[PDB]
Amino acid sequence: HWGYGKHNGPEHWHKDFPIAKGERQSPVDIDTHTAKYDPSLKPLSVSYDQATSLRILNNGHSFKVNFDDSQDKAVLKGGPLDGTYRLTQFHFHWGSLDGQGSEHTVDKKKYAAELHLVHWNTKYGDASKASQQPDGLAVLGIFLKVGSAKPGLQKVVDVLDSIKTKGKSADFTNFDPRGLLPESLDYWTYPGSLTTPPLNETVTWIVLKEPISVSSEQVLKFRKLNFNGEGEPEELMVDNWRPAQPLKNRQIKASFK
Ligand SMILES: NS(=O)(=O)c1cc(C(=O)O)c(Cl)cc1Cl
Ligand SMILES: [Zn+2]
Repeated sequence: HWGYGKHNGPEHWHKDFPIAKGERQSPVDIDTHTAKYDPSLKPLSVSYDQATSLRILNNGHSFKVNFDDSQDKAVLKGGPLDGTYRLTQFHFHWGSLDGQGSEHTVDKKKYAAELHLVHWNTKYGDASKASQQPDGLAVLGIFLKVGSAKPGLQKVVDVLDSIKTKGKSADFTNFDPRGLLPESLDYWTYPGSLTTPPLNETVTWIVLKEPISVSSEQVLKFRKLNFNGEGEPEELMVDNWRPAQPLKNRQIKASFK
């Protein structure tokens, strides 16, 4: 029932998900002048060499690639994290135009899209249990700007016409998420939430400073997806982003400079 339209969009979500007006909601605006360099952050470790992708799916609100997380294959450690977080899926948020699409903003600037690599704390055994714990999830967020093509994204864009409508899935094995990362692992970090219902306040956000560049042709392919199921009125899947939420009593910490 929830979505991104006038009648079911982010301003409505609080009726079914009252935590929408909570104390640690995401996304937020990252005020780069107010964020404090934190010398106690350990190096961030993105270890994706053994990642095992499975399937790609149109879920009616985004498209998602899932991974085999039955063992420690692709993990995130270090930075603000304690222990080991396993990669379970990635998805994206994007706009109708190149100047909007991202969920996080940087001094109020919106990027064309945002990649979320979703990970869960292995001390909780499974992703369901992890998603109910204050330190259960970690999302590595990566901004996309339009410019030069991103080669490591092209395999994703080329399969999207096989999952046009809600509920469609396709095989998506042997995909390497290392091809989605920028050069720098400089980041901002803060405690927050899922940006989609049920908006659980269980996420350590790690947002990279350096965007990746993607071509206009790559982002245009994202905008050909549909929110609707096959044989319903066609509604293009665009502007599937939640706007910035109040920071409230939270500090954003920077890993750099
Ligand atoms: N946008 S987000 O906050 O990364 C997020 C989205 C989803 C979703 O698939 O919609 C899930 Cl299950 C978990 C997280 Cl953590
Ligand atoms: Zn997301």
